[PDB]
Amino acid sequence: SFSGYLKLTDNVYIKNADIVEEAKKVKPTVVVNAANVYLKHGGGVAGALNKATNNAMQVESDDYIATNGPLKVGGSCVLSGHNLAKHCLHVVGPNVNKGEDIQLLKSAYENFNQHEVLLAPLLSAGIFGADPIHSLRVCVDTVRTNVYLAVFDKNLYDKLVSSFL
Repeated sequence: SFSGYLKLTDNVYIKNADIVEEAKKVKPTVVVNAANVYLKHGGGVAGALNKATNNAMQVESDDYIATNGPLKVGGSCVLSGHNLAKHCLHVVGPNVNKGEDIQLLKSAYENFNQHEVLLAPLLSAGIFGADPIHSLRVCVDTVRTNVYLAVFDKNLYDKLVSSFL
């Protein structure tokens, strides 16, 4: 199972780790992708997860978009986890670098409640522009299922743990 995580609450755990390396190691039931509405996995966590699947995630995602259309900001879809997990829960957090409503971050985290256990990044953090400290607070106040957060940056991981209320 998940190893080396710091317990933040009854159900939220955190580790300084590369979510791709974490997914290949654990092969969890669910890995969360920091997706955009178009499922265009170009950069950040999405680009890294997609590159690990040798682009199979993008091929599957384009077929999903052709059939269903784009996701909503705050929404999600369950697709294959490929070589990383059983499933990938593609969750769209608001991208503040596109003027998207930061209040949608709670709706985005509510998608995690449909899965008993997940390996996940902090939603809307990184290239999505939101404050990662705010994202972690929304995560612990919204997610009731068991969430194992992988934070790539060591310096951000330390700031998140040392400032956690």
